[PDB]
Amino acid sequence: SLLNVPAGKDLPEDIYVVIEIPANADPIKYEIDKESGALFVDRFMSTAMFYPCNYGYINHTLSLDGDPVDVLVPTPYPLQPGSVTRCRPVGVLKMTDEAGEDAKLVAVPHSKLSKEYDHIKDVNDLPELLKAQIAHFFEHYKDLEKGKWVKVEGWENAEAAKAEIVASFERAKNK
Amino acid sequence: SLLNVPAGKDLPEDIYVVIEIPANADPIKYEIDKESGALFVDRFMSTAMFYPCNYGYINHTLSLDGDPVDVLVPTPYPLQPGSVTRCRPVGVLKMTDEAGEDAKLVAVPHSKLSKEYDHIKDVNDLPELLKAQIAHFFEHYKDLEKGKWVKVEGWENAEAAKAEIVASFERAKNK
Amino acid sequence: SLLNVPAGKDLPEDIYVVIEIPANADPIKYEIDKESGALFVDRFMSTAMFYPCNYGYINHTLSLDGDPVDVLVPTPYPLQPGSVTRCRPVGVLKMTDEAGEDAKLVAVPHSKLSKEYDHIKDVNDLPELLKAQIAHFFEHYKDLEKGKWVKVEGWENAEAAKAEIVASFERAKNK
Amino acid sequence: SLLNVPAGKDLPEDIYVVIEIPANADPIKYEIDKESGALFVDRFMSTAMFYPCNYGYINHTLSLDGDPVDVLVPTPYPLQPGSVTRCRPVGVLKMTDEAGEDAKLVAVPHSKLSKEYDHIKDVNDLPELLKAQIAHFFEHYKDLEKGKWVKVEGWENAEAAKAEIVASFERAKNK
Amino acid sequence: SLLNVPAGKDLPEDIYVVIEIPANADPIKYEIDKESGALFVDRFMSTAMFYPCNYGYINHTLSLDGDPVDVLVPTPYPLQPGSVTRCRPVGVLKMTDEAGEDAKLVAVPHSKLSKEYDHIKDVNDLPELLKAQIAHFFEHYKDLEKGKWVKVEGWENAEAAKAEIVASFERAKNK
Amino acid sequence: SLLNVPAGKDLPEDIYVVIEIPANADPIKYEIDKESGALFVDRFMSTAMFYPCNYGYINHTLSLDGDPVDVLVPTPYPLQPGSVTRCRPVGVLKMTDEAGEDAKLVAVPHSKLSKEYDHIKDVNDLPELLKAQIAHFFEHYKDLEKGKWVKVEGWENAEAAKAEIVASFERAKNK
Ligand SMILES: [Cl-]
Ligand SMILES: [Cl-]
Ligand SMILES: [Cl-]
Ligand SMILES: [Cl-]
Ligand SMILES: [Cl-]
Ligand SMILES: [Cl-]
Ligand SMILES: [Cl-]
Ligand SMILES: [Cl-]
Ligand SMILES: [Cl-]
Ligand SMILES: [Cl-]
Ligand SMILES: [Cl-]
Ligand SMILES: [Cl-]
Ligand SMILES: [F-]
Ligand SMILES: [F-]
Ligand SMILES: [F-]
Ligand SMILES: [F-]
Ligand SMILES: [F-]
Ligand SMILES: [F-]
Ligand SMILES: [Mg+2]
Ligand SMILES: [Mg+2]
Ligand SMILES: [Mg+2]
Ligand SMILES: [Mg+2]
Ligand SMILES: [Mg+2]
Ligand SMILES: [Mg+2]
Ligand SMILES: [Mg+2]
Ligand SMILES: [Mg+2]
Ligand SMILES: [Mg+2]
Ligand SMILES: [Mg+2]
Ligand SMILES: [Mg+2]
Ligand SMILES: [Mg+2]
Ligand SMILES: [Mg+2]
Ligand SMILES: [Mg+2]
Ligand SMILES: [Mg+2]
Ligand SMILES: [Mg+2]
Ligand SMILES: [Mg+2]
Ligand SMILES: [Mg+2]
Ligand SMILES: [Mg+2]
Ligand SMILES: [Mg+2]
Ligand SMILES: [Mg+2]
Ligand SMILES: [Mg+2]
Ligand SMILES: [Mg+2]
Ligand SMILES: [Mg+2]
Ligand code: NA
Ligand code: NA
Ligand code: NA
Ligand code: NA
Ligand code: NA
Ligand code: NA
Ligand code: NA
Ligand code: NA
Ligand code: NA
Ligand code: NA
Ligand code: NA
Ligand code: NA
Repeated sequence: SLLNVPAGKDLPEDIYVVIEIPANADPIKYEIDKESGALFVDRFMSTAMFYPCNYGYINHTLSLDGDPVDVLVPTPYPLQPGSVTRCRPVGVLKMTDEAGEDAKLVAVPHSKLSKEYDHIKDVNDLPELLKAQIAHFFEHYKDLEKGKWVKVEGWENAEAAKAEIVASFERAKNK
Repeated sequence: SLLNVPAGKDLPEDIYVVIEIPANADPIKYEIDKESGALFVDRFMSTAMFYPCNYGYINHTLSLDGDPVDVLVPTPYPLQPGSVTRCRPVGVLKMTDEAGEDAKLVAVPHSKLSKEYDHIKDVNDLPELLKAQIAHFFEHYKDLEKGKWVKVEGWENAEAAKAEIVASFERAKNK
Repeated sequence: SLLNVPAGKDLPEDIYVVIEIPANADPIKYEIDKESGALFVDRFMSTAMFYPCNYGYINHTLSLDGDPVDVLVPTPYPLQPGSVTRCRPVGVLKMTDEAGEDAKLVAVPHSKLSKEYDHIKDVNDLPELLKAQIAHFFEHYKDLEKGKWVKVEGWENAEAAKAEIVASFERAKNK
Repeated sequence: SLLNVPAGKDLPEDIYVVIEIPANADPIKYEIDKESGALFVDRFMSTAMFYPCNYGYINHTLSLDGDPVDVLVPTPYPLQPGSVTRCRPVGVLKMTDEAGEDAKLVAVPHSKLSKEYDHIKDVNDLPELLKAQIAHFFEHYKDLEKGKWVKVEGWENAEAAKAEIVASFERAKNK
Repeated sequence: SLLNVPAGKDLPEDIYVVIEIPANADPIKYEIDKESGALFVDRFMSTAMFYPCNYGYINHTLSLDGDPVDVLVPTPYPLQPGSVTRCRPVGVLKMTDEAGEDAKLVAVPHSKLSKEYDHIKDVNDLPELLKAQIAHFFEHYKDLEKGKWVKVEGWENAEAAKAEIVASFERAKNK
Repeated sequence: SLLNVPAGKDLPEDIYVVIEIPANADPIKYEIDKESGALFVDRFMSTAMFYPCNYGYINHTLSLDGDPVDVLVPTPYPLQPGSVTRCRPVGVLKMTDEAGEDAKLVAVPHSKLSKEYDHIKDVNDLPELLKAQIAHFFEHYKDLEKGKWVKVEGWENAEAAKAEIVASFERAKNK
């Protein structure tokens, strides 16, 4: 099952991300169901927005929104929902939503998958346009869903991302 | 596994549908294999037709064609094969095929996924064009497959759909 | 050429819309060039948004942004850029942008193309979700493009849409 | 303009086909407008069917339905609406519809474009499945459009196709 | 799980192939992970090439590259990654790569799925273009990945393919 | 017509490129016909390769292969065949093919369309992977077409690209 995938080969620098939503896809918000491992439709998004990157989570982690910690993974081509990608964290967008605090990690494909992202070492190496698109997306994607809301609080660096990974891996572990 | 998804949160009004074939897709007829939970290609359809809605089944049900009961789910965008959608039954197309009687339920995305279909309470609220397309599809999609055939017998309302769900949930339960 | 297509068979109730951008497409903002009739890339949109409907213009009209008046056309399936669709106006989103006032008409496929939209007679017959998505789109799609901006000013009815069509058809005519 | 493309390099064996509808596409029935050369939406098809091959016409020809003669062109990948393909006729499906008699030619990509279809010399060399799909399509695609109808009358060989081409090229020529 | 799918209904003539990569897809090289059954991104291919056919493996087999034996499956439409197709072997491209010897079987959809490939009995019945495309693909797809390499050694017939299947099914069985 | 588009707003630094083939598309080699302006299928490519970037030409130029000079344009999303993009030359891949010498320019979207490529000033600023993919593509895409061949001769800088543009604009001008 997708429930039995590790958090990573060597957390926090070498992680696996389970993809739920491909980059640039139709506005279907899929989420993996914890007990079955199946991809469920969480909702049909109301705004005419798309995720700027592939979107998923790190297995065996727990955030403060009651879900595994969330990751954006830029790739040259969109990934399949339910697939798993080896990546390296490079930054994090801090934010809270209606279900609790809910950081959005950015992790790039691992060097072994591709050399394309090897030059992205830290958050300042991400394209400004991409970071700005990601922030705008999270600021606005819930604008038409009553009872769903966001506070975006800014970008933090790879060490912050890594600290989040470690802390979420510790959370699910005695939870 | 997709074999461990419930029939629904509160059958028959609140169901889960496992999707096998997206709306408006290529003519590959996928079916979930009961023992592995995998998506198998059942066949390459011979007619140049597509399913008017996403197509799948309710887990832990049994129809008279030896398969779980079949459901059509209209959505704004096609769903992924193998994904699961929470829905609400609104009508049923009665029909029989070569493998035995084989009703085609229509269920719309649950209000929690989207408000888009909340106005569809019963079968008369479905668009006439959509119902007519669905009936035509089932009347003709097997026209070029020898030994596969259909008798479409007309549309019935949400209570009939719900009765079918309950009865199929009872069938698999002592089968 | 696409420059020689009429404004419509019987303006303002029966119009032709030249499509520039399909619904639910990649964020490439195409515009027809007036002198060549070719589809040019105006820009690569910076926000992660898509047009909720097909988007184009009525030929031989002139708005206050120096362009033909702009139209959104809902369809069951996205249209090809450069194609032309016969439609019927049903409402208008009033708004201004950096290039001047710039109304966004909504027109549905003509009955002769499809009966699907015949029940949409006026702006109140459009789905609330669709109208809300359209307004949100225009409110936010320029949020990351410096020097591009929007003031959305609300929805008006089919007669207002029709008055706009007539007035823009008169503008280009002694311009 | 697409109005100025020849009927072919050497009719009837070497023709050009202007494509209006790609194979396996969404059910949007495009038609080139004779006076503008633009692709217009003729209608949104009501049945859940797709064209088994790319579909278009031979320029500077005239059929008995008031339109240029119609051609199906099988290709390995769907063609773009408005593109032009060099082909070789191999057979014809005879049929009439509401607008008058309306043969459906089949022509394969010319050897110069690809060697893939060089083995298809005549109608008996077309796959049986493809011919059967084409006939079924034309038998049924108008089943839900009132006032549109078809009589399919069977397959004829490459010489018959070629005779049709010549005769339609003569028709438009003193018409 | 995809790990519990059989090698086939009646090996070697009747096999199941688990698909990892669809025909004509984006250059994402997916591989099923043996212990989780999940689809992992193995790498982002560096060359601008696509697989000429759907690509996957026979479960419960073991090749000399440490992986299940690899199969190409031509279909009329691309298959979903993670789906399973019943097929019949018709030939094999012999080759070695950096991970060891690594034959590429070709197997066509079983007659029960479609009659389309029933005329392909042996390797000489495959289109020359398709075989040539497959060989060229394997000759060149690793050209830009350092440390990945190929020696293509030519085509062999259905009996050779079948012998490979049997031998790989025996290998994993006491391994 | 696409024949009446300028070479550029201010050649050679500010050019327009007419797109014939989108990036990452199916292997249909379209070419604009000079006398009609229509997109014709030149051929169905035999290798399983795709263009790494959008591909087209500069109007009103003439190369030594008897065609307008050829340009690759990287974009975030593939462009429509027949569309026109404003760009800035940054480098050139020198090469000859069977029809004569045939340089492949690389030009990035103009700053006015997007700021994404503003950091690419010269050929050394292009990603190494992209340049390597482009060279490999041209080295191999004709490998299965008899009588079509290539000699790739290496990368040259933006000034070389610009000199090519100027010289081709002069060639068509007294030709
Ligand atoms: Cl773990
Ligand atoms: Cl930002
Ligand atoms: Cl249950
Ligand atoms: Cl009906
Ligand atoms: Cl007019
Ligand atoms: Cl609104
Ligand atoms: Cl002619
Ligand atoms: Cl037939
Ligand atoms: Cl087995
Ligand atoms: Cl070969
Ligand atoms: Cl010029
Ligand atoms: Cl290079
Ligand atoms: F989450
Ligand atoms: F079933
Ligand atoms: F405009
Ligand atoms: F016609
Ligand atoms: F392998
Ligand atoms: F060229
Ligand atoms: Mg959630
Ligand atoms: Mg999450
Ligand atoms: Mg959240
Ligand atoms: Mg979350
Ligand atoms: Mg079945
Ligand atoms: Mg079923
Ligand atoms: Mg059935
Ligand atoms: Mg059934
Ligand atoms: Mg503009
Ligand atoms: Mg406009
Ligand atoms: Mg504007
Ligand atoms: Mg405007
Ligand atoms: Mg017609
Ligand atoms: Mg016609
Ligand atoms: Mg007709
Ligand atoms: Mg006709
Ligand atoms: Mg491998
Ligand atoms: Mg393998
Ligand atoms: Mg290998
Ligand atoms: Mg292998
Ligand atoms: Mg050429
Ligand atoms: Mg060229
Ligand atoms: Mg060339
Ligand atoms: Mg050239
Ligand atoms: Na998309
Ligand atoms: Na909200
Ligand atoms: Na489709
Ligand atoms: Na049948
Ligand atoms: Na899209
Ligand atoms: Na702005
Ligand atoms: Na399609
Ligand atoms: Na009819
Ligand atoms: Na593809
Ligand atoms: Na290599
Ligand atoms: Na593609
Ligand atoms: Na060659």
